[PDB]
Amino acid sequence: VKNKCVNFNFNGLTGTGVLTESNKKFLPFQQFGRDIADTTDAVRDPQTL
Amino acid sequence: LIANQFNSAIGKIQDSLSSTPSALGKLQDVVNQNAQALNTLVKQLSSN
Repeated sequence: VKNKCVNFNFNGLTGTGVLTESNKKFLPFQQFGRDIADTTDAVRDPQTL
Repeated sequence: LIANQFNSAIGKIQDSLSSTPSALGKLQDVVNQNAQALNTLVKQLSSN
């Protein structure tokens, strides 16, 4: 479920927010994405890449 | 004579500010300092 204020649990990553279709060009060997404050901001769905 | 000197002086202020880039540093640094300090605060979230 996307574009809704939800709780997500991605492989033990717990957090709260909206999930959105990205334009991030992840190279395939990468999984996660951190910010300046080291908060997760971009994540790869483990079922659909 | 005084009118001509005044007008020439005003024009020299105009192009002197327009040519020199480093005039307004007394303002700019203030913003920079606050910006720098605030930026430091954000990266204090990343230390354990």
